[PDB]
Amino acid sequence: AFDGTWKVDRNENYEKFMEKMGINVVKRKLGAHDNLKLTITQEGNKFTVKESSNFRNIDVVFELGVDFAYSLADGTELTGTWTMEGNKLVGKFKRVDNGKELIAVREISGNELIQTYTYEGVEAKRIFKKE
Ligand SMILES: CCCCCCCCCCCCCC(=O)O
Repeated sequence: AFDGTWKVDRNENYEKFMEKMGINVVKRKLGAHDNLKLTITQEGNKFTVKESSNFRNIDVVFELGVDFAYSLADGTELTGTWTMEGNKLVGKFKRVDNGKELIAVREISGNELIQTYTYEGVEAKRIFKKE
């Protein structure tokens, strides 16, 4: 499953995606080399994601199908839910400032974790390798 420690390996169109979100040139360069690592653990229907990066270290806890709030490193607030679809986790979120939709998907491909995002017509991916 998703269980395990994952470390980012490569990105696809991440800087353009961050530009759309409103992130400055400098912060995009730092964002793209954030050394993000995720430690995922499950307990029933609830997941615990320990996010660790050059920017911060925090725990994210969520129950499938129940909305929760999550903030980006820069303070941008989102609210949404994750649900299990087939073998994938599909996340439906909204920016609380502008009300715009942001979708995220987590899926396993071989031994890699692929995280895809879409926002205002732009797609980006972050691919992680298992530790
Ligand atoms: C510099 C800003 C990068 C923005 C990337 C989009 C973040 C959306 C991901 C949603 C994650 C929710 C918490 C989780 O399940 O780990």
